[PDB]
Amino acid sequence: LNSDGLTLLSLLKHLDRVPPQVTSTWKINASEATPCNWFGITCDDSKNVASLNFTRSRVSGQLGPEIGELKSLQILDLSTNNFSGTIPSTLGNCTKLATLDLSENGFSDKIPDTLDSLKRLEVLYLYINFLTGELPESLFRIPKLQVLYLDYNNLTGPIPQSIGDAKELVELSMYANQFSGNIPESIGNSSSLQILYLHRNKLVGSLPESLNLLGNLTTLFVGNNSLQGPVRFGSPNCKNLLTLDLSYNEFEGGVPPALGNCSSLDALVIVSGNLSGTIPSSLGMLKNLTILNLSENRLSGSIPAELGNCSSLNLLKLNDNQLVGGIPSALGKLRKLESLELFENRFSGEIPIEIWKSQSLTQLLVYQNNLTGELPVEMTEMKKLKIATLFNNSFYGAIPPGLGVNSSLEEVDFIGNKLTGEIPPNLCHGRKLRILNLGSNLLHGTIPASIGHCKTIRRFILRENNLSGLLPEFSQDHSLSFLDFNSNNFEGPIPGSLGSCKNLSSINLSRNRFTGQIPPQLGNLQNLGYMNLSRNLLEGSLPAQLSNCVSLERFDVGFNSLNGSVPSNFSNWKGLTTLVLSENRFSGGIPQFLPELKKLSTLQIARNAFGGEIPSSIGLIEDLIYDLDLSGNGLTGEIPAKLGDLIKLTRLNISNNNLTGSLSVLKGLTSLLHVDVSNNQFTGPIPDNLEGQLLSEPSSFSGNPNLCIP
Amino acid sequence: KQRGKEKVSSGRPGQHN
Ligand SMILES: *[C@@H]1O[C@H](CO)[C@@H](O[C@@H]2O[C@H](CO)[C@@H](O)[C@H](O)[C@H]2NC(C)=O)[C@H](O)[C@H]1NC(C)=O
Ligand SMILES: *[C@@H]1O[C@H](CO)[C@@H](O)[C@H](O)[C@H]1NC(C)=O
Ligand SMILES: *[C@@H]1O[C@H](CO)[C@@H](O)[C@H](O)[C@H]1NC(C)=O
Ligand SMILES: *[C@@H]1O[C@H](CO)[C@@H](O)[C@H](O)[C@H]1NC(C)=O
Ligand SMILES: *[C@@H]1O[C@H](CO)[C@@H](O)[C@H](O)[C@H]1NC(C)=O
Repeated sequence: LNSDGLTLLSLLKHLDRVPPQVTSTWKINASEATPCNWFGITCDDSKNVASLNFTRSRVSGQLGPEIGELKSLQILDLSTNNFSGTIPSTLGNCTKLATLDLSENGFSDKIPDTLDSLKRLEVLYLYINFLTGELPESLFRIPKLQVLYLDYNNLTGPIPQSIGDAKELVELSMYANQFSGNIPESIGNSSSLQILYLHRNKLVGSLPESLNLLGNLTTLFVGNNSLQGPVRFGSPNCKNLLTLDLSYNEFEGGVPPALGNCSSLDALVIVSGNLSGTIPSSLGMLKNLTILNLSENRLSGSIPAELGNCSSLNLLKLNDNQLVGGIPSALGKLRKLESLELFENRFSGEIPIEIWKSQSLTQLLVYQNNLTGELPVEMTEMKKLKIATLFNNSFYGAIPPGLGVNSSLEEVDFIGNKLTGEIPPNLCHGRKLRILNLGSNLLHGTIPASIGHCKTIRRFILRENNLSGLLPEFSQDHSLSFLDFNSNNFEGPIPGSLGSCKNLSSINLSRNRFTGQIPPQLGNLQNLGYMNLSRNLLEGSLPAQLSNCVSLERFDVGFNSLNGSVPSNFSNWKGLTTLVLSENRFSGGIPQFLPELKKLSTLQIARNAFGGEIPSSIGLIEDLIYDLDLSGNGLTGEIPAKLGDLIKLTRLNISNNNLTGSLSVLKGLTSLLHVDVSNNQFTGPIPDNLEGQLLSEPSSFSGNPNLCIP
Repeated sequence: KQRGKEKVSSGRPGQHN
């Protein structure tokens, strides 16, 4: 009667920490014969320890081997604690154990091979521990075993062939382990299996055909393994199957057409299974299928119209395949269809008007296809439309002017089509637009003032159209992050309100007609990493305020009329990789502060009025690699000696100056691939190391009479 | 038996420019 209680005390000696109640109620009192009122304990009719339940206490220690002394133990619940150490093989001695839950601990080493002795054991939870080693075959010989959860351990080796011995096993979870080898054919003999989680392991070989012997199967996950061979699955069994996920394996063959047999299937997911061949017609037999994801395979052929018979279809993900043909009009028929993801395929023809008429579709992701046709006015009638990415297709015609009225557009990316006409004023009517991508079309006209109103726009890409006119003013509390307008006809001054968008990261205004001065307000943009104003009619000077943009990687103002001296305050853009001033009126001599930017790998200041000489400071620039272009500055002097320090410099254009000097210093550029010295007054011979390119590009030395030969 | 159902693979979300 005291025996179990004494057993509990030895076990207690193995514990690092216990709740205060354990400290206070577990102890020998000459007036107490039994542990039955002790904190974690529940006793028998006969007053022996029936249950020991420590769950979700903070208990640290080991489970001592004395646990085997409790021959009346029914429930042992240690779940969710700090336990560590090995699981004792003497547990195989608790002859009455029904439930054994060791989950969510730090248990380590091997799973005991003695659990076989437990004739009454129903549920076994080992999940979320540090367990390791092989799985004992005896583990599937536990006679009454119903549920077994091994997930999240370091377990390794094969799924034991004895798995076929477990005729009571209902739910078996092995995921997130090191299990390797072939799935044993004997798995089909485990006849009760409902839920089978084999995913996230190291398994190889084929899905065994005997998986078709399990007629009580609901849930099968074999994904994230290394499996090959055909997927031989589907049969008159699998009428109970709700969920199938085979994703991330390398199969040889296609989607098995036999899946037509599994009438209850809710979700069919094989993403990246190296599947080739055709999408089977038989998939149209599935009335309950809410998810079909075949994406990232080698799938060919057309989409069967029969899929328009999957009445419950919610997600159809076909993306990243070789699929061809027209999108079946039958799909518009599905009134539960939320997301149609066709992108990155070979689809052609128009999107059938049925699909454009869907009041269920939120997301139409068709980009990177050969699709074409005109955008119908019906599109403006899809009330649930949120994301539409039609980019990289043959779509033509105007964008319907009402797009955005029956509101709630979030993302419009139409880039890279043949679209003509103006930009619709209503795209932001619902005040949800994050992404307006119209770039690379035939569009024209100005930017509607209403679009300027949309503060939710994060990414605005109009680049490469026939757009023209002035820019909108932008607001404080505008979300603009990425702006690219390059290659248009935009004119007028750069709006100063652009500096108010605190989250602005990237600005490309290049190849436009912008005039006037660069607004000093742009000094407010401290998240700006990239700025391209190049190729405009910009004039005046660079505001020193731009020194406040501390995040700048890339700054290109080239090809404008800018003048003045380069502000020395710019010594603080400590992230600058790229500086391009070429083709302007800049003066005040070549900037000295350049070495302060340790990150500068590209310096092209060509064709300005800088004057003076090449500074010796130019010689300590740590990272100069891609180009150094000083050409066309009326630079006078000789090549300063420090310049020979640039041993990472790949290209040098010094040409078209008044430099009168040796050319000797160039022996020191050890990485130089290309050089251009022309129309200079350099006296004396050519250095040795410029030969190979001197052989191929002799032109680069012209305008220097006094250059000699070796 | 005990816990919540394991979720099926999402695949890759659609991108934009
Ligand atoms: C295989 O592993 C990948 C990568 O971890 C899993 O991808 C995720 O699945 C969840 C739930 O479906 C998605 O919400 C996540 O976005 C994905 N996570 C990552 C990191 O990509 C995939 O589910 C796994 N498949 C199986 C069956 O294990
Ligand atoms: C252990 O105790 C907790 C809390 O009372 C309970 O919910 C849990 O079901 C118990 N474990 C077992 C296996 O009975
Ligand atoms: C069902 O499975 C059988 C045997 O595997 C297969 O031959 C048959 O084509 C399947 N039927 C359907 C409609 O999927
Ligand atoms: C997609 O469209 C853009 C813009 O026209 C184009 O520049 C890009 O090269 C295209 N990509 C592919 C894969 O065709
Ligand atoms: C600025 O724009 C032009 C094209 O418009 C491009 O060639 C150049 O690379 C851009 N500058 C930088 C530094 O990215």
